[PDB]
Amino acid sequence: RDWSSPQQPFTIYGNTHYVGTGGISAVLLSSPQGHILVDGTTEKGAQVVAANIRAMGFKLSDVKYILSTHSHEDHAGGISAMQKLTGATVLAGAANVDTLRTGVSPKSDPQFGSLSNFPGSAKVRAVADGELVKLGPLAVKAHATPGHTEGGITWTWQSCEQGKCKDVVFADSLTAVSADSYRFSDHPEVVASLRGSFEAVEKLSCDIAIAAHPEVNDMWTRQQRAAKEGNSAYVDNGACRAIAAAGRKRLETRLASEK
Ligand SMILES: O=S(=O)(O)CCS
Ligand code: NA
Ligand code: NA
Ligand code: NA
Ligand code: NA
Ligand code: NA
Ligand code: NA
Ligand SMILES: [Zn+2]
Ligand SMILES: [Zn+2]
Repeated sequence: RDWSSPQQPFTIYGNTHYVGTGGISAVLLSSPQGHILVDGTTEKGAQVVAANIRAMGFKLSDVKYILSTHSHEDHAGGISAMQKLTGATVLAGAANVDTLRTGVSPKSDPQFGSLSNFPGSAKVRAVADGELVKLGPLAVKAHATPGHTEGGITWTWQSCEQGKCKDVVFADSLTAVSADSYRFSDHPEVVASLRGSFEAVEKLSCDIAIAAHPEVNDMWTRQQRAAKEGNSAYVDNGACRAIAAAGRKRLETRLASEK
């Protein structure tokens, strides 16, 4: 379950499908009008994402938007390739837009250096905090969740299965992790952002959470159980609270270990 490993795709809930790798989340939100893909995984994972979308019985040319959580290589490395395969527009938080266009992080990024560069993407533009991305029946809201990077966006929508509608959250990473030489102790505004983000996330309406790192909300456990109990296995409305709490506890640990 490394970041580029093949993973048989599956429906999470209604028109929300998992089409990511074994280690990195990507989600296809489908409609008879076209689809929104969230994240591209790694540069080598892109070929997994593309194969997974086709295996779910969709066409790459029907993907009209690609949404980015944040611009690290493990989530965004595959986006240029996916953009080229789909023709999509790529949406991202203002502060990550340039990284996606060039594939080069800013030196403000906790993992500048620590992760390599990756292919730059065409057809990127910024979303605003609060902005609604629309496509036919689909409506996805951007929520600014900076800190892990400056332009992090957590994305939300509603999916309905057999008349039962749930609030889905694709949770950007809330983790105080970095290059070995980067210190969160030396970047108080990054720390403050993170703290703001914990709070934003734990307030979200959150029936189904998909974490950018899928095991952060137990994806593989839930998915095995979905065989037995159906897609209720993914539903758990404390999930966003737990992700935020984990982030918060991780930050406190990190700051201490630094000093
Ligand atoms: O989680 S890792 O810091 O290993 C990858 C970047 S989000
Ligand atoms: Na696969
Ligand atoms: Na399925
Ligand atoms: Na399933
Ligand atoms: Na973003
Ligand atoms: Na959940
Ligand atoms: Na069910
Ligand atoms: Zn990251
Ligand atoms: Zn990551």
